[PDB]
Amino acid sequence: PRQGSADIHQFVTDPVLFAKTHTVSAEALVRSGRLPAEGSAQLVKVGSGLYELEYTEQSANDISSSSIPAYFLGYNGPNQANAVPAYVDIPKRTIAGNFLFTGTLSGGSLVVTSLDANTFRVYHDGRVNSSLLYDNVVMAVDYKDYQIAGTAEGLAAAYMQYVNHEWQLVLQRQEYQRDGQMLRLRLRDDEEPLSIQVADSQVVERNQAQFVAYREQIHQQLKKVATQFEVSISGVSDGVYTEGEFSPDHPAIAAWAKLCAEVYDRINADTKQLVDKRNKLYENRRNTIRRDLINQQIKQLNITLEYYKAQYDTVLREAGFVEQSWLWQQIKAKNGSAAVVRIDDTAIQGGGKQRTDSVGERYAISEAYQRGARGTGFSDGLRNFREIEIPGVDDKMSALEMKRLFLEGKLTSEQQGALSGRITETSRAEYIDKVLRQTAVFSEDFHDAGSVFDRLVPQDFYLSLVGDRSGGRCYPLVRAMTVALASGGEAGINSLVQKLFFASADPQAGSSTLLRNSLIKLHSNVEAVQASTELGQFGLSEVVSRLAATTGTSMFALNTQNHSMMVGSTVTTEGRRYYFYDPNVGIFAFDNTKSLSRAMEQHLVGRRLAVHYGSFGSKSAPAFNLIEIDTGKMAEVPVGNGLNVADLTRFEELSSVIGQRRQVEQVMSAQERITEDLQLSTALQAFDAEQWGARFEAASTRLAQEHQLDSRWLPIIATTEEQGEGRYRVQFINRDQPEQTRWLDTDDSTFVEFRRFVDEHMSVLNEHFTLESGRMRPRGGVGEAAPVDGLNAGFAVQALIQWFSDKNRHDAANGMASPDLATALKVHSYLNFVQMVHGGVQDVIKVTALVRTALRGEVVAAQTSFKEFALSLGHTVNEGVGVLFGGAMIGLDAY
Amino acid sequence: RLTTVKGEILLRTHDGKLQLVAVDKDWQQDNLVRLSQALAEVAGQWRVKGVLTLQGDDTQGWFDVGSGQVFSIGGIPATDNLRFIGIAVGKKGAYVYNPTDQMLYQVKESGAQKLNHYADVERIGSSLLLQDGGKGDLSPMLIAGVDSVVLHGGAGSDTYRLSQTMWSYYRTVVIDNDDPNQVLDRLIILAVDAEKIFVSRHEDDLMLTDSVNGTVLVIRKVFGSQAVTHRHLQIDLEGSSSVISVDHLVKGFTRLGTANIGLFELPWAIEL
Repeated sequence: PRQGSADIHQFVTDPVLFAKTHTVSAEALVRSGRLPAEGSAQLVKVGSGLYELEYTEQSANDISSSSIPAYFLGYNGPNQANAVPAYVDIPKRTIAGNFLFTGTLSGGSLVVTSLDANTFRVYHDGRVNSSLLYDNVVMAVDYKDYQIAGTAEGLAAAYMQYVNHEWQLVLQRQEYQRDGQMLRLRLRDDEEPLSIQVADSQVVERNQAQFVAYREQIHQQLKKVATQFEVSISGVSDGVYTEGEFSPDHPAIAAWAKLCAEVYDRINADTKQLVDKRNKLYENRRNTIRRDLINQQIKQLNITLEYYKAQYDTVLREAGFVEQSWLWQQIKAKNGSAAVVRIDDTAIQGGGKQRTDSVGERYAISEAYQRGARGTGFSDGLRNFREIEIPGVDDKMSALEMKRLFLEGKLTSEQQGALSGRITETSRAEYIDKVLRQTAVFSEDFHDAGSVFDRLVPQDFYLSLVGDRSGGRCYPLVRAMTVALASGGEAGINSLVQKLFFASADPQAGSSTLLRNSLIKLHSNVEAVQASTELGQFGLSEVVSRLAATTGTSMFALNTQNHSMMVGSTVTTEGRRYYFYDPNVGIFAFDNTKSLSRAMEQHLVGRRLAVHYGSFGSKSAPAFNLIEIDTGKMAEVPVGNGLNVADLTRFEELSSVIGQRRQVEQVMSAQERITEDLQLSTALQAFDAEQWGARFEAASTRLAQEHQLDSRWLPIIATTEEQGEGRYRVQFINRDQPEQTRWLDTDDSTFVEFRRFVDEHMSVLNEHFTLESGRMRPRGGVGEAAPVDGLNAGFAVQALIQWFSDKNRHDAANGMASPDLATALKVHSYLNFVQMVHGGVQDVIKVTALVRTALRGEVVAAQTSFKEFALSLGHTVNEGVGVLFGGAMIGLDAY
Repeated sequence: RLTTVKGEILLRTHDGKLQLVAVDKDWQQDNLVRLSQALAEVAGQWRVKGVLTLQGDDTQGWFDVGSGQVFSIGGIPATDNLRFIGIAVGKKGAYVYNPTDQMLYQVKESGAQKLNHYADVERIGSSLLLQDGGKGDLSPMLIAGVDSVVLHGGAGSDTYRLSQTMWSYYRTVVIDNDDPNQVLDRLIILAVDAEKIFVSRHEDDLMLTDSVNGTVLVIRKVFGSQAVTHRHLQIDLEGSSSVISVDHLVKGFTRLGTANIGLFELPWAIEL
């Protein structure tokens, strides 16, 4: 046991300052199975301002224990299908102890409710947004309260303290962070690392409104993204919840689920083309001297892929969560809370009426999460388990039959504690006698059966320091390994066994903690049951013949009654290699199924291990289950903190992947600063318009200087035409009253490309606004979204008019005889907006008579003339500077 | 436009929102002995923020409503439509642009000076629009209300020159050029070290993104319609300090399957 630091007394003395200035982590409260209701809590120091809690049995009356009376709460599981939450009952106005602790929150909720006049019931619920489901909620922390915005990632420690005669729900937001090719915890620095709730009444409404808004918003996000990949959103909406239990792919959400699965396929098929290339790269990296030549290409492919992950996995995950949450809320709204929280798990039910889970697996689940309470009688059972006696049990029962009777749940909590202790003692005595003492001979049996590659795995790596250490790690490890092998072959297997070795040599380093906390959450993750198909029982010979029958890569677990070997085949290149993997020994491979069967028979029956693993049927010719794992889906199950199992299952260190996920979110946040800064979006539209102004003025000047003309002649932009291919002519008018117009052979494209540029904006103004009696009405009012780009085009047109004026008044100040093009542009804009000019062919005699009568100043149409329009387009835009910028527009408006 | 007998000059817009704009030669002589207090007082009586102008016949000046100090141009002629773009940062004074000279003035704390003859200078909101001098050596300016600058260059052998300090200050630097060729050997000097820059693209813009800062450099038309010009500029960075062609970068982007969408470090492409 770790010694612990007397700083516990500082923490007791000023818990708020301590939690503000030091990171209080909770990891040992996750990897401890079924904590007591009541126990001793202590800190242990690990680094600079970094402390970990632990449960311990030592008395607080040896103050050198650095420990205090506190109430623990067990960790609840991560499967959204869970009806049985973790809860414990604690007094209002406590005397016995003044703190309450729980396992680190990652995708769950802590909900405090008032059970009666004198006691709170605190629930650790593994579902997101759980505070909506309970009733009489007075305090709560939901996933959203500690989520990092714009990401799926989140991590926070939550605990309760009795201070100033009331309970306070204390939330300490954290993250994992990279620090020189290592990981550490730290307080989150981008927001206030601590926040506090006293007991309140309105919390339900305050959450529910936010959830409704957030769900609407995420549905907008998904509609957007689906549109970006051309998927039809037609008819996608919530089916009214009609009947039945919670399920994934329930008809009510089926449209959303399908849309997610498909949009995911549109990127998964895309990335697979680079995935293959990356594998080719690693296969050449392993086999060549000049590693650093190609390694950077590995880095660039990683960056490319992780961009796509960061950009879309978060969206798909959040859509799944908001859909599961809305489903559960409908189930509550129709069937009442008693359908959505259950007091105990003994009313056995699930996604199917039975799921035939091995006793081993259902026990490990029953001993790596807390569901319901654990009264002090259970702790007394455990502390006294050598004295206690249990009916119908004796020392010569197998560990399996004890595990079964314990999962009968009929015994008292003190009896279940005693039987659990006896189970762990017998289990580890048997694992020692059967496997640790004989890890040697297995290597040689597999060798001289003819194996072609092997990697032993650390005997010592345990996912929990307590309970049966031996058998709990098997079910997640086989699910990780089969992904490793299917996705990366011998290099994957090497990287993963290296990871296990390091994580067992340094059992308290940050990475080994994150790995332990990321193999857990594979015990009962319903996505893995989505990635499964329990085929029948088979005799070993039949299993071998089935492997011989497979085409393409395929994998199988054996999931024997108390253990999980793995077996499978790869066929991609180098012939067909057949693999075998026993988590107690190592992974082995073979070139031919005869050799494979000759080895696996010797191993499982020749040394009777099939009987120690409790296989079915006769001792000879044992029968196993098998489960045709779909590595296409199993790889993508979430293990919290946004990691897919593939991510813990890769060639590089975890601090590399997390580093990359930092850097590419720096890059994406910088890019997002560029994509939606509407100030630069409009200022560049202004700069573009002014640049077209200078281009058109330069072109007009050149044309008016190759020919002979003066300031009285205006180019009529509305009439430029192509005089056949490749060559242009332009009409000019004497702006005075006379009819005098002259056509100039022009040969310059800008006299039509400027008209194209300006008619694009004028079609916006003609679409968003109407000109009435010489003022412009925003269509549908200012309250529509139209002004937000109608005025954005208007600011550009107005800045072009005021460009030409400020150039004319620059020439007049330093010269003479500017052509005064602002009148030409005003008469174009007027006639186009009033639709007197329009696209397509117009009679030149008509459009010229229009331009002429506009230049003569009298009203053409709309009971208005072009200078009134040119005023109204300044007025509306100067009002609209409020919408576009908020006013206070230095350098422009306050003349 | 309304002048009050006290000399304060107001605009009323078509909706009646009276706005203070200036104070005349009389108001400034009456207040003069406590003019800064009188200005802060009148900027309190009217809910106004930004800048106020001390109008006059032969001398004119600017009061920054957000600050204590006041900037007087001296004897430089009126009717130039003289622009105030904002208070400077990192050095004293403020910057003033004369649209009619096409010359930029630094109005010091105790005087004024011509800084350069930039053919245009403008501010829109938080963004400068800044355009080439007669001399072509274009480097941005430090200003307090702004975070973004657009650069444009048309002059002989014209060069863009980004200080490390400016790159550390401006969140965004935008660079733009017009079709008629200004020079082939058109250089961007980056004082920032190349290794931390990350290339990518918008639908048309190229982007060079820093990662120890949020500071993006954008090149406004490397892809899409104008790409076929193949006329594009060349970049100089501190480091190995080879000169890279924006053609070479778009070829690097086209090399991998990143031609779909992409991101990569410069130390790869420069050493490719």
